[PDB]
Amino acid sequence: LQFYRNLGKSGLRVSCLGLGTWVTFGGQITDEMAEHLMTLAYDNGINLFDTAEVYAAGKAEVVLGNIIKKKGWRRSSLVITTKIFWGGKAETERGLSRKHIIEGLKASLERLQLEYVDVVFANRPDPNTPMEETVRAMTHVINQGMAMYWGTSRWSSMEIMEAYSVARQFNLIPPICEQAEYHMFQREKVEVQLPELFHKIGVGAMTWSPLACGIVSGKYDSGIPPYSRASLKGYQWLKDKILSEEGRRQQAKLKELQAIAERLGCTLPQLAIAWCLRNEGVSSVLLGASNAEQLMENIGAIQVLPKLSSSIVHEIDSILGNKPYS
Amino acid sequence: LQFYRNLGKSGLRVSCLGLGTWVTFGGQITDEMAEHLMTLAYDNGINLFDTAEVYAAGKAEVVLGNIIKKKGWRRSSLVITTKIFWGGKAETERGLSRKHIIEGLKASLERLQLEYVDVVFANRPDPNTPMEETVRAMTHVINQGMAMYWGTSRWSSMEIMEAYSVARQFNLIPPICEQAEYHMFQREKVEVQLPELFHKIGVGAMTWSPLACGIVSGKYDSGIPPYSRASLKGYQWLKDKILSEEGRRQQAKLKELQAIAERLGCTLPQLAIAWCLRNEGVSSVLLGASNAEQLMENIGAIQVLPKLSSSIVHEIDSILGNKPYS
Amino acid sequence: LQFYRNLGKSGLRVSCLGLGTWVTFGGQITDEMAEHLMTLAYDNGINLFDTAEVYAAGKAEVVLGNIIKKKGWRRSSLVITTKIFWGGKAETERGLSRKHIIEGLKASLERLQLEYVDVVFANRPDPNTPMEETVRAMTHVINQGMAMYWGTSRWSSMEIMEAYSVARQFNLIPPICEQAEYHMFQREKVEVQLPELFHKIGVGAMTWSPLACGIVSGKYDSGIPPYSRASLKGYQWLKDKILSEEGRRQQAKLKELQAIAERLGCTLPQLAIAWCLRNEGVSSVLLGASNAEQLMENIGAIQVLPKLSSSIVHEIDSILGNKPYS
Amino acid sequence: LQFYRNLGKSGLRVSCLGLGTWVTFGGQITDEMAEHLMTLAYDNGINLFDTAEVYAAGKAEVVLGNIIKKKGWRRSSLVITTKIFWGGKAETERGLSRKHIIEGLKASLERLQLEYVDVVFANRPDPNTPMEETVRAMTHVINQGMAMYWGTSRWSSMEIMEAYSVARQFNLIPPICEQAEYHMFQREKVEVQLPELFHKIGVGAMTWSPLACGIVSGKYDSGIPPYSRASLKGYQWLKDKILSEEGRRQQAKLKELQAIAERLGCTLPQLAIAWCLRNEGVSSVLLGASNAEQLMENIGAIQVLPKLSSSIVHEIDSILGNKPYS
Amino acid sequence: CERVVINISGLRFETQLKTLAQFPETLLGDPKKRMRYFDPLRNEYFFDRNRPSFDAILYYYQSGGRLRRPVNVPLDIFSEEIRFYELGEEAMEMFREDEG
Amino acid sequence: CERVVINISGLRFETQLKTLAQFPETLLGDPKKRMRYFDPLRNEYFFDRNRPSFDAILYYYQSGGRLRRPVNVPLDIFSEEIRFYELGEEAMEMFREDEG
Ligand SMILES: NC(=O)c1ccc[n+]([C@@H]2O[C@H](COP(=O)([O-])OP(=O)(O)OC[C@H]3O[C@@H](n4cnc5c(N)ncnc54)[C@H](OP(=O)(O)O)[C@@H]3O)[C@@H](O)[C@H]2O)c1
Ligand SMILES: NC(=O)c1ccc[n+]([C@@H]2O[C@H](COP(=O)([O-])OP(=O)(O)OC[C@H]3O[C@@H](n4cnc5c(N)ncnc54)[C@H](OP(=O)(O)O)[C@@H]3O)[C@@H](O)[C@H]2O)c1
Ligand SMILES: NC(=O)c1ccc[n+]([C@@H]2O[C@H](COP(=O)([O-])OP(=O)(O)OC[C@H]3O[C@@H](n4cnc5c(N)ncnc54)[C@H](OP(=O)(O)O)[C@@H]3O)[C@@H](O)[C@H]2O)c1
Ligand SMILES: NC(=O)c1ccc[n+]([C@@H]2O[C@H](COP(=O)([O-])OP(=O)(O)OC[C@H]3O[C@@H](n4cnc5c(N)ncnc54)[C@H](OP(=O)(O)O)[C@@H]3O)[C@@H](O)[C@H]2O)c1
Repeated sequence: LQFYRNLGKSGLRVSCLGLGTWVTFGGQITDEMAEHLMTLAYDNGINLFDTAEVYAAGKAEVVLGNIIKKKGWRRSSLVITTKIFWGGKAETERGLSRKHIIEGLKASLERLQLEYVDVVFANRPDPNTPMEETVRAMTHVINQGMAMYWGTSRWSSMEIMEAYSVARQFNLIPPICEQAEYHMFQREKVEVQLPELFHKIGVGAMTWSPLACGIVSGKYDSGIPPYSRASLKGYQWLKDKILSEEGRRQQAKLKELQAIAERLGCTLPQLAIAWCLRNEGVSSVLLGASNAEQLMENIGAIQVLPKLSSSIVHEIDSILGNKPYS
Repeated sequence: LQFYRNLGKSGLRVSCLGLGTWVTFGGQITDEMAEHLMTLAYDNGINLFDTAEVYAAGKAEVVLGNIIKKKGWRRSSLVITTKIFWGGKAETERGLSRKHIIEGLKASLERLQLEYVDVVFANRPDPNTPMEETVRAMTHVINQGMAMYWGTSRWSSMEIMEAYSVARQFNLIPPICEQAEYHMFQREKVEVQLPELFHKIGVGAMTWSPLACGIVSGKYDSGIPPYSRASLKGYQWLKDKILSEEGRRQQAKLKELQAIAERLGCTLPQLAIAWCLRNEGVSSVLLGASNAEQLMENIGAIQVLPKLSSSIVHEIDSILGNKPYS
Repeated sequence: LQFYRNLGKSGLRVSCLGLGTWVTFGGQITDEMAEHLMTLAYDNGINLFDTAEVYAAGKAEVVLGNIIKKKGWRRSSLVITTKIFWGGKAETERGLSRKHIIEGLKASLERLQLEYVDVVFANRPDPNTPMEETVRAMTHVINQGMAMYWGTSRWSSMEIMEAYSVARQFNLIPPICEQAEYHMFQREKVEVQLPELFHKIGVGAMTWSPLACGIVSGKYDSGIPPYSRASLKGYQWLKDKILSEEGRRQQAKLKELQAIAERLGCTLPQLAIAWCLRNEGVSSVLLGASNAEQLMENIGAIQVLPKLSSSIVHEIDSILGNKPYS
Repeated sequence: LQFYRNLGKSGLRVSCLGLGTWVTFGGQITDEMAEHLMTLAYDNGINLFDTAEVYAAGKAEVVLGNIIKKKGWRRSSLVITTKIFWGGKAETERGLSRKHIIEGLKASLERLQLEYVDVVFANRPDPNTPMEETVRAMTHVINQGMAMYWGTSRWSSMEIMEAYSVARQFNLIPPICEQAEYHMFQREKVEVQLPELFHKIGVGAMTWSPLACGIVSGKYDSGIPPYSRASLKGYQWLKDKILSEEGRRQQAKLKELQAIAERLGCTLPQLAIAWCLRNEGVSSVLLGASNAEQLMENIGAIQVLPKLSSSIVHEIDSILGNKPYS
Repeated sequence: CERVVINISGLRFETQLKTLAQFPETLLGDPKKRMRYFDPLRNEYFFDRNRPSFDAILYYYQSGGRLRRPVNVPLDIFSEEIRFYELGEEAMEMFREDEG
Repeated sequence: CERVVINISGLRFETQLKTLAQFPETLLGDPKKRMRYFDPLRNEYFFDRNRPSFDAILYYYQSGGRLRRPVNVPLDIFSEEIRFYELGEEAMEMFREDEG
């Protein structure tokens, strides 16, 4: 219903859909396609773009930056986010140390050709860095105006709570968002744990891989299509997942879901994506797309949102049989 | 009596009269007239100039900046204020989010061709932004030296108190001023609520629209004069107010007040404006003016201030019949 | 005994003697003389130079800056201090408001052609500015690296304590020094009140006008010598003091002191100056000088310091008859 | 076993071995040799380089900086540290005063041609500077991004605890490391006192002079070899130590240790160095080297680390007879 | 609901503003009356008074009217406080009778 | 182990989260029940209630179940608190009997 919504309880407004750059920008697709994908997303209202120093070893950040600088869009109208953790082969180029967070974000900002990002995320937890150091660094880069806000990714509730806790302890800035995986086959965290952090400390959820890397699109029904992500070099892990006993069990479930899809008159993707936004707990879902078609199809999920009756949901819960117990 | 007075309990000294730029700068009047208006105000002692990113979609800020840069006045002798809230058509270009306050003030500062403003105001309250975020952003722009102080506008007492409260909670800087509407037909807030915040937390009042947009000048007695604000394109709302049942009731009251005006030997405007400053609760009143004549007339209100005996006041209270109950 | 000593309990080391620029730099004496005076003082170990935005309407600051830039001395070897309060004819160009402290110090720093000063002082108290605002501004300019430390001047103990108190309250930086008047005819504050603040909160005293503007030199015995400060245009106030009933009473006392002076084999000036440093409560005494001779004579006070036996002191106390009761 | 390890409990990862620049860079050895030494160390995994404003009166810092700028290594892959305390002949150019720490580090950073250092150390304690001033300055230079972290050197436990304590008191940044002397003939502090600070407040130890300035290499057995440090001009103090009653007692003990050395098939140096890392209490040991041979030999200590059985240790304890009582 | 902080000689008490509004005539319930003891620097009302007594003075409002004298507080002292805080003659007597 | 802060009318109490998890049905031990009193600004749970009583209410959890009424706290008052904090009818009676 509401296309834009507050990211968590922060004042930052984001579209319920955002466009990510993992695997595609500076990698799988071309710069012309990247440009096209972003322009489409932009003109269609999406103001959220997510990237990360690790994507295509910095290249994704370069491409995204170029597109922004080329289309000359107003910075105040974009919400750019980037993740930090893996920024190099050297010992000190990974982690959430004050040294890496500063150098890391600086490097990214340079690549993006931007003075700052709207939200910087810890790409994953760092057992080798004291929480205080990490929150102090995040709070530092924000005061230096290199970021507007910060957030976590792949952190447990306790970990997020620890961060929040430390911030209050030392009067630093708490995280405003957790970037978590969410799709019909990965629901536990977003559906059970995060809503509590949302109500308690206002942390919102920005979910990723709505189509479980393309899997929920059903295109892996008869196997590994040529030019699909599972086919790409360096993604054997994905291929392997798809062709596993568990992988197959899912695909099988897709067939059934597909039914509900045609019934409501929309593609399976649109169903899954809209399925992700069904609950106000999710502030925004990051989309992935290698084609302009894939993107436009996905954006359609919004129209599907009104049709998601409580019955339709219960039905999907049934076919999935994985509804987590609160 | 005292031409300059502390804005609230802060150390910032302001003239009891200031010149605003709403509707006129970069809009209704010309740059030559704007220049003339400011020079007059300046040479007559006024050091307070108020503007806002929203006025004439940034243009007011450009004109005001140009005049300052042209007259080469010493920055240390001017007290420039600007308001932030509506800075663009994009979702993220409105509100009191950290993103908008920073970008917003930055944009304004650029337009004004100034390194900072003396006071930055939240143009109105923002239900979509946590108070902590807002106070943290205000406190940030001040430490970055983009502003000397910050203040609120159109905020309820509770809201101002919340801001103050949060600042003490996190050791940030409290607001020093509330820019509220005040004229003979809008007295409740300034006369009842703000004096409490002034005594309790030192927040001062900088009131606007002393002539209720020209209405208290009486010029709308026989109707909508050509070239008057109510006549301007885009001000149907004002015209409508003027020509309403309530609008007329006021005008009628003006006639009577006019009597007291001639009696004390000054124009009705001077009476209303001086009426606004009668109580030390008000630190400064922002004037509006499209003519050099209108301005010089208005500045005369100061001479009228001594004549405002307790009787004269009680008399006006009578004809108005709207004295708020404390 | 110890030529350098900690300014208060701070880590800042200063010579017990410093050279000020009131009345002389950019005013009474010439730039060539100013240069000569500073070079002498420097080569003789003095690292403390005091000035103020108000001295010669900024000119003193220009001259001092030029000398520093010309002699190419290492900045890390100089301790420059400047006072802020009276920086202009405009309403907002005076006081201890955040606006003035920032603009004021910035202006001074520009004039001095320096990136920062070692210590910035509030030239006098400001009843129109909340202490919190003032301490916050001082603390701001130090974090911006425009000053190393800050201090007060002509503030009462209670006032200094209030400042210290507010700093601890909001975790800001307390003042480290009070620049107070001190000479044989002005002893109360430095001898009674400041030692308490020194022991309690570590605030040290940097005293001024050791020769009560030249008076303790005795040169006003027979009257107002030509080319003396009391003779200078704009110093009628001094002349008047010198030629007053009280003025004469002092001069008379000088004659007697002069005796003790010849007895210890040093000039009366050296006696008075050394008299000022007799107690470790005083960190440094700021000297004033219009001649290279006056300066070299004054510097001699140091040799006199060992001769100041408890008897010599008691004797002087007698002739003065103004020893304050603790 | 683990080549890289957290410096204390901070997130900063350092090699267990680092290369220092005392006596050699810009002094004893040549720039070509310095370059060679650093390149070797680098290519062999060492990311830690230690210097100090006092080394070769700034020259060491220049040489180290040049090498970094020449080899064009990525800054994010180096961990540079520098010590501050003795930076000049002037009174104010020494100590831990806010003035000196700022100016001092700035000077160093300039020499190194770097925007910041990873860790800045107080080279020794400063009885003339309040701890609060010092911690505030350290915390300042880190927020200014001139350093990532700070640490102490030659400070007593109580002193380090005081620093930590003050930081928590004023919500500043605590020290993360203490650079202490450690070798078979100097064990008390590192072996008894620091482990407590490590467990209690996470402060790690970065030890120096593993070969007691070359002494533990045994090369001083028959006397002072030509071109050895004890022979260098300005090191009579070292020569004297070596040729003292105590100096000899050590050398004598070396002979015995040498036995254990040949027994495990490694040089005495490698034994001593590896001996320093035997306990996880030590985060990194700073090496000293005038030859490329000396360096490569020393780096070999790592291979020796596995052979250090509890027996081998007890044996060494015996021959040394200086195991400190906890 | 907006909360208030009351500092009684260093001992800090906290309650919601409506809790105190439940008795508009008392000193703490009357904005105009408590205004004199507000500290803008700390955002709290300060009273240089008896610490032991205030426990009950505050419970009075939270309890809706219960005014019991802490077992460890003398009768003459606690009475003075009830008077100062301006609890009201009614509640005042009710206390008296519930006390003797 | 992650600790919790409970503010009872300005009086601050601190305990570990497992200590409160030892009685999952009580108000403080039940995440869903105490959630309503959490203050995000200060990271603590606030209760506008009786200060003297909470001492025991907390000791109850730390002691593993001991519920004694502070000598200086009336019987009718302390009983109300035990009820509010939802300690449970069992412990509730056990207290009753240990008290009369
Ligand atoms: N915070 C973290 O740790 C984290 C981790 C992972 C991702 N993320 C973020 O989340 C975003 C989510 O991206 P994702 O790749 O995971 O998303 P996804 O929705 O699971 O997968 C998108 C991929 O599936 C395929 N696809 C997309 N739409 C399709 C459609 N309508 N029909 C058929 N196939 C379609 C595309 O092409 P092919 O498969 O044909 O190439 C595309 O590459 C990323 O871009 C990144 O910004 C964050
Ligand atoms: N914080 C906020 O939300 C807020 C909101 C509104 C305004 N403000 C500020 O407050 C200032 C107050 O301005 P205002 O326009 O509201 O003021 P005002 O005093 O109510 O109205 C001024 C307008 O009335 C007419 N007028 C002025 N003097 C006159 C005279 N002596 N005789 C006859 N007509 C006269 C002028 O020309 P015409 O009518 O002939 O064109 C002028 O445009 C603004 O400039 C702005 O800076 C702030
Ligand atoms: N913080 C404040 O509010 C404040 C206020 C005042 C001053 N200060 C500082 O304190 C410093 C003290 O300066 P001051 O002028 O007050 O000092 P002073 O020692 O009282 O007087 C110095 C003046 O007396 C004369 N004189 C100096 N040495 C002499 C000697 N040996 N024999 C005879 N006459 C001699 C000089 O020439 P003539 O008299 O012949 O011209 C000189 O101008 C200033 O420069 C300023 O930096 C601070
Ligand atoms: N924080 C502080 O106060 C502090 C104080 C001192 C040092 N440090 C740091 O700690 C580092 C440690 O350096 P250091 O000089 O004390 O170390 P060291 O290991 O005690 O001595 C190194 C010196 O011994 C000789 N040497 C090295 N390896 C040898 C080998 N394998 N065989 C024979 N002789 C060998 C070298 O040449 P020659 O003897 O032949 O010239 C070299 O100059 C310094 O560079 C500095 O960065 C810090």
